[PDB]
Amino acid sequence: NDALNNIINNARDGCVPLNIIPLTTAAKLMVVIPDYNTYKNTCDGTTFTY
Amino acid sequence: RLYECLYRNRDVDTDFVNEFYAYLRKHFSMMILSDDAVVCFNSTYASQGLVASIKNFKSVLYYQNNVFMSEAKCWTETDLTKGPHEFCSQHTMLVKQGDDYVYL
Amino acid sequence: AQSFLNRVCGVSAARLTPCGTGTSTDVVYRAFDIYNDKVAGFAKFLKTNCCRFQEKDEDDNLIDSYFVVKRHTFSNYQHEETIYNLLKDCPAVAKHDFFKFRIDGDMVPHISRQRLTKYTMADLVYALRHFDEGNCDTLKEILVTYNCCDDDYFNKKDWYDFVENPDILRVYANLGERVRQALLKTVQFCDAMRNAGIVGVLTLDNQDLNGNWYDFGDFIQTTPGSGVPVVDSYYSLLMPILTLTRALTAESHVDTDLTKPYIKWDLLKYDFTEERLKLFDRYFKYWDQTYHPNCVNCLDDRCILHCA
Amino acid sequence: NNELSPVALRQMSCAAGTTQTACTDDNALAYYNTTKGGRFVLALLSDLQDLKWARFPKSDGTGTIYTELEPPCRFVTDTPKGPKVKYLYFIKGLNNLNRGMVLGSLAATVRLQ
Ligand SMILES: Nc1nc2c(ncn2[C@@H]2O[C@H](COP(=O)(O)OP(=O)(O)NP(=O)(O)O)[C@@H](O)[C@H]2O)c(=O)[nH]1
Ligand SMILES: [Mg+2]
Ligand SMILES: [Zn+2]
Repeated sequence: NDALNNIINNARDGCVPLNIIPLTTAAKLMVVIPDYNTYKNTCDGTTFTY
Repeated sequence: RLYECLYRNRDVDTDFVNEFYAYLRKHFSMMILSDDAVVCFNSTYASQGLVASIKNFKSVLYYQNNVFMSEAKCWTETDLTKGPHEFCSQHTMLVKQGDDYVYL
Repeated sequence: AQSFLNRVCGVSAARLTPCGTGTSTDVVYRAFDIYNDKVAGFAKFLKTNCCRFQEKDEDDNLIDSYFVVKRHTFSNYQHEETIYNLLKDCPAVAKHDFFKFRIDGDMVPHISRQRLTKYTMADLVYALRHFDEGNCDTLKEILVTYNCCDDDYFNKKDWYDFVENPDILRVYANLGERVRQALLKTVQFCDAMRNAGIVGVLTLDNQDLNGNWYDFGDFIQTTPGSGVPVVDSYYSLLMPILTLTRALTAESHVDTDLTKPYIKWDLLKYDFTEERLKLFDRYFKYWDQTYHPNCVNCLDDRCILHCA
Repeated sequence: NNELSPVALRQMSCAAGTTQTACTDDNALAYYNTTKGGRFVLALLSDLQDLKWARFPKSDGTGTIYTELEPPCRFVTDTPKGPKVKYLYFIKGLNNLNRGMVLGSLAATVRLQ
C-alpha cells in the first residue's frame, strides 16, 4: 500500500521495526474476546478505537 | 579468598578456580541430565553451611529463577544402601545378581 | 540516669522512648558485609554497640525514627569528627551528634545519630536474597511498615508464591520509589566524597532505607578533588533487587514523576543509544567499567555478559 | 568493617618518560602487585611534571612493556627535605579499588599536609 511507502520514507535510515508495520498499515483488525465482560470494554457498539 | 576473587578482583584467578573445583568435586559429587539431577554430598558440612543444602536451592531459585521450590518435589535420602528415591522417574533397588549386589 | 535522654534529644524533637533498658546497649540481629582481614561474608552478625531510642509522633504513638548512639573509641571519635566536618554539607548524609557523657568516672564518647530507620538496606537485601518462608518476619515487618501491604494479607497462606498468587509482584513493586531514592542519594554521596578528597569503601549496610549514610569509621583523607568511592560490593549485591521491585518504573513518566502521563516515544525510533547512556550516567556513575550500549563493540565474552 | 587494604605491597624505582623512547632510566617510584602470575605495577610517584610513557623489560629480558602514564595527581609531602612537590601517575586503566589501595598505603606511611 502507499501507507507503507509513507511510513518507510519518513524513517531516518529506511529501517523501521517490524511490530509497527501492521500497527499503522493493516486494513483489517481481528479481536478475540473470551467473555462478555471483556467484550463490553473493547468492542462495544458498532465503532471502537484501537 | 572466595570473597576476594569474587568482588575485589577483576580478572580470572585460575589457581583459585582450580582449587574451588577440587573442593566441590571432593564434597559435592553430582549427576546431571536435562534438569534431572542427583547430588551426593558430605553431610557433616552441609549441617554447618559449608556446602549447599536443600533450602539454598530454594533461596537461589526464588531470587534468580523467580519460582518457589515447594518442598514436595525435592526429596532427600540418608541410607545410600537404597539409591535415589527417584531419578529419571525410575526407583532404585539393591538386589542379588549372581554373587554380588547390583542396583536396578 | 535520665539526663542521658535529655542530652541525646539535644535540640530537635525531644519525644524520646528508651528502646533499651537504661543507658546500656541493645543487642540486635542485623545483616553486615564484613571483610576485615580474618573474615568475609554477607551473614547476620550481632550489634555494633548501639543504644537505640524511638521518637514519639504527636498523639504519643510510635513512629519509625531512631537515635542510635554508639560507644566506640576516642581515636575513632576524633577521626569521625573530622570526616563529618568535611562531609556535612551534602544532603545525603544523616546528621550526627558527637558528645561526651560520663557514666561512672570516664567521659566516654558517644556518636548520637539522628532520625534513622529501624532497618537498613542490607536487611532488605539479605532477607529477600536469603528467603526462607519458615521465618520471614523481617520481610513481613519491612513490607507492612512502608504501606506496601497490610497484615491481613499474610493470612492468605501461599502469599509469597509466584506461580499461584501472581499478585505478590504488585506488593513488591510498591517498594520501588524508596530504592530509587537510595540510588540517587548514593550518587550524590559519591560526588561529595570525591569533591572533599576522601578515600572510602561503600557498603549496603551503611544506608537507612530513606537514603542517608552514616558511620565513616574506616575512612582516610587525601587532597581535595581526588577522592575515590569503592562501589563493587554495594551495587553488585544490590543488582538482583531492581527487577523484583521494578526499581526503574518511574522513568517512563513525562518527568520521572509517579503522578504524570507516560512518555509517548515515536513509533519508528529504535536506536535508544543515548537514553541508555544517560540512565547509566545518572544511576551508575562510578561503575568504573566501560558499558557499551551495543554489544557488537564488546571485547570478549565476559564483557558481553557485563553489558547484556 | 569493610577495610580497604589489610597489609600492602612493595615499591621499586622504574624507567619512564614522555613518549615511546623518552623513557631514559630510573625516574619513578612504582608500587607493584606481586602476584604469582607475574609482577603488576600499581602506581608511579614522580618528581617530574609531564610523563606519559613508562617502561619495564619483561622478565626474560627479550621483551619490554610500556605503560601509559595518564594525567597526574598533585600533592606535597613532609620529610627532612621539607615540601616534596610530587605527582601521582596511575597506569592508564586503573580500577578504583587499586587507586584506593595505593592512596591508603601512601597516606598511611607517607606524610601529607
Ligand atoms: N537502621 C538501623 N540500623 C541499626 C539499628 N541498630 C543497629 N543498627 C546497625 O548499625 C549499623 C550502623 O553501621 P555501623 O556498623 O555502626 O558503621 P558501618 O559504616 O556499617 N561500618 P564501621 O563501624 O566500620 O564504620 C547498621 O548498618 C545496622 O546494621 C537500628 O535501629 N536501625
Ligand atoms: Mg561501629
Ligand atoms: Zn561490553
